[PDB]
Amino acid sequence: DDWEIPDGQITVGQRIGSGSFGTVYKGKWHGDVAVKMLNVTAPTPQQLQAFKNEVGVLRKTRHVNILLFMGYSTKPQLAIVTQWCEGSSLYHHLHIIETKFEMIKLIDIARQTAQGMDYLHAKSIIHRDLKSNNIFLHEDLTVKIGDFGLATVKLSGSILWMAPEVIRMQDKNPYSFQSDVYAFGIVLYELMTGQLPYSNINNRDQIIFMVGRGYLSPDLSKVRSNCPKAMKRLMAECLKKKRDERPLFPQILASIELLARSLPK
Ligand SMILES: COc1[nH]nc2ncc(NC(=O)c3c(F)ccc(NC(=O)c4cccc(C(C)(C)C#N)c4)c3F)cc12
Repeated sequence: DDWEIPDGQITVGQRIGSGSFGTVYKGKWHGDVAVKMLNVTAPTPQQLQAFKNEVGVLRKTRHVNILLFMGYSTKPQLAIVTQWCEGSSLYHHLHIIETKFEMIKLIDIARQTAQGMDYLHAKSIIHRDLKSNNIFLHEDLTVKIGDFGLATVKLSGSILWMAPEVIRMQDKNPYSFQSDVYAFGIVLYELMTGQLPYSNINNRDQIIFMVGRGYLSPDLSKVRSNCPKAMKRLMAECLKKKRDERPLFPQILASIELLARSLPK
């Protein structure tokens, strides 16, 4: 098939924020959309390989909890268009406006997110950057996973969600399904404590270092009083410092659809 969206069809609008490659604008193309572009006119053959990669990946995804890729554009500048999500990122809800979710909606946001990663994984896609910033609550329900980049709030990197092996840079390709599972674990941790990990440490390098040596890990004793003992039990199985001791998502997903089935009281 062809998803090439011809020249002049897209109508760029308000500037939303900086995207992986160029900048993300909220535009129009048969309804509101997001357009991520390249600001410079020069296609670095090392950048185009990336655009031609991102488009290559979104194209494989088609599911309620992954952001909807709707089409790409090569004509002036290179762009990738996704549906426009009305709402905020989970990171925004949790840590900025400090929204207070009830345990049910929480478990659910958790369950959708898991539901989502599962799909990406079944399609043999590693996300490599799952985190509350990249989890979008479209219309306040319906988790939408994507890699929004620097659009959405807040050489560097996002340290908190990296599993140790990653934070080390062991064998040049540290990333795995279990990589994601950890990132998911920290997300669980966020949902269950409304906080980010290691808030009492104000030194990035030390966080990187210790989380790497396995001297530091999330303080699980901060889980909200009413959290189900199985959510907490799962949280840890996901944040295991040993790559191979972590659960993959088909199990994670089920462990959730189980604990979510028994707690309306
Ligand atoms: C403030 O920013 C915003 N508010 N509302 C918005 N609505 C949409 C957008 N939209 C985006 O930020 C956006 C966009 F406009 C175009 C492409 C991608 N790319 C991806 O989502 C992506 C890239 C690589 C891999 C993957 C996944 C994880 C699926 C894989 N594999 C996804 C985007 F995230 C921004 C918005």
